[PDB]
Amino acid sequence: RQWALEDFEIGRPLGKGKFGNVYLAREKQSKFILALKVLFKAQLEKAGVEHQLRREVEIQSHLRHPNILRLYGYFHDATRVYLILEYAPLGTVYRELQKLSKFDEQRTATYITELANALSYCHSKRVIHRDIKPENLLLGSAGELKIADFGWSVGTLDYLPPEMIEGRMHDEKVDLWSLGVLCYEFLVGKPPFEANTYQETYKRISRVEFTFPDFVTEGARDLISRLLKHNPSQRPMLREVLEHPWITANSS
Ligand SMILES: Cc1cc(Cn2cc(-c3c(Cl)cnc4nc(-c5cn(C)nc5C)[nH]c34)cn2)no1
Repeated sequence: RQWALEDFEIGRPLGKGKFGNVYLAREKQSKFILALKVLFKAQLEKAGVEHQLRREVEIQSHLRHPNILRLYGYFHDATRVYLILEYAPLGTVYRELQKLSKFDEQRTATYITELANALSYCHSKRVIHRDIKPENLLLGSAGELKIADFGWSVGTLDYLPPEMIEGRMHDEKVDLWSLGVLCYEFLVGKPPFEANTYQETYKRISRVEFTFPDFVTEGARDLISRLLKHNPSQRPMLREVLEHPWITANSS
């Protein structure tokens, strides 16, 4: 289908930054509510990285999973490019983590399970999302977790694996790492490697240096230690993750 800007009525801005902005949009002749991520070619030619975007569009267009934000279609005028995305009713995991300060183990273990199912789906298609962080985690009408953008899929350091930040070439286990980083943050409120400088964060991720606050339970600490280790090969498969005792005992 061929789209134009004059097919959508533009509404409330949901998010800013990254040389583009998303507005809550309702299409006119069927009243469909969707999110319209609007990037500008001027700022994108200066970035000069349509490369992964055209791929990300292709990546996300035919990805059909209930825990992945569906991308409907693309179109553009001269100066800007529109990505027509599914609308997430309940917002981001980021702001909700911001408000609750921390998640109790049930909301956390549930969030992990949904991520794994979405990743096991992406891993079934040899897709690696790389940039998994709370900012691109969204919530559906039922409040289900939904993975968002794949612009950096096939910088900001905190969720990137040791092998990835150093130069050795990734594999799909880099999401197992990111999963481990997410689980920690959900329970603590902060990333395991969060630092004050890039050069310093880089070291902590490289030496794998993190410590558990005293309120994080034993079963929790176990799963995080298995996911967040230097050697990718001995990291669990998403199967082993879902069937983790602590995951099973708290997920729903
Ligand atoms: C460029 C660029 C990236 C972003 C990040 N961003 C994504 C959203 C977003 C998307 Cl893609 C889809 N559905 C959303 N629903 C919300 C939302 C709902 N509530 C109640 N509050 C918010 C926020 N955000 C969505 C927003 N930002 N922005 O520009």
